[PDB]
Amino acid sequence: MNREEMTLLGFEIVAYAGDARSKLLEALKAAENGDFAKADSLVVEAGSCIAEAHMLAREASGEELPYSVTMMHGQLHLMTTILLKDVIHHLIELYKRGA
Amino acid sequence: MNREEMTLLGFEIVAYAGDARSKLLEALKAAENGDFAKADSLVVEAGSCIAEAHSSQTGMLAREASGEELPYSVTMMHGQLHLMTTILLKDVIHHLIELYKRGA
Amino acid sequence: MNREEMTLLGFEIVAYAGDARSKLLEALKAAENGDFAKADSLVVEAGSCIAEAHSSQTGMLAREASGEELPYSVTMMHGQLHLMTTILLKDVIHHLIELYKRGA
Repeated sequence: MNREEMTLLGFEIVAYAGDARSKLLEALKAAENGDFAKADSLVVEAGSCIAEAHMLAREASGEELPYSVTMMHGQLHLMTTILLKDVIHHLIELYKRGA
Repeated sequence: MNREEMTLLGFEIVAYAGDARSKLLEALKAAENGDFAKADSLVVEAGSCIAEAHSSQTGMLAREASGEELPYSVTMMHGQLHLMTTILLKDVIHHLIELYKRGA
Repeated sequence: MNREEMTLLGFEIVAYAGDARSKLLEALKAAENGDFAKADSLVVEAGSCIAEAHSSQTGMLAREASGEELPYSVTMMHGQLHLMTTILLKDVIHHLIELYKRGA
């Protein structure tokens, strides 16, 4: 690829990751307010955005790939958002048990 | 910008993000110990360090979006990582603190 | 440092971080179920995997700071990415387990 493609790739990822993040934070908000159904529904929607966001093999299939800060920003956003998706069950569960 | 420049900037982001990260973790320790006022105060402080680093990151990304080619730097990558993971922690820290509050 | 050595080290960090990550999430599942001894044991194991990958990262980063131009490595960025986010998970896991323990 060239930088533009890596960059546009970054943006599309930032796009999905940004949506998923919003729903996850909104889910936490819902769980905080006791609306657990909304939280679960918001989490599933976040899961959907993440599903579509989804290099190493490409780099290994030679070398290549141009450095793009936007592309790493997109990956980083996606990964930190997935980390949130991976622990949100517990945050919500702790809210339920607390209530 | 040359690699050295990105590297220096990377250190600057690490300085602010590391500081904010320490404050957020200290706020969790505070909340864990029942000092909710200290916890909230520390988050407000972390937020100020994050805003500084975040606006710089935003500026740098827009430079690339606008066409400028930014050189690769592991230090910059490290700064971005420190900042973004720290931002995530901040985005959810209210919930970890509230949870400690309800049980305490 | 060689480009080969960068990709290699990159993969090692991804492996260690991936290994630590799995244990941390398994640790969360254990705590949620009240298996605290198991949850704590997994976090200790995960911390040991993180330490090895983290010290590699510290050396790699110090090389750039000293003026060394590390070959551009996408594999290494991903190494850094997984490692740093897994460390964030470890910082958060402590509190999630403690909240579960108090709830227990």
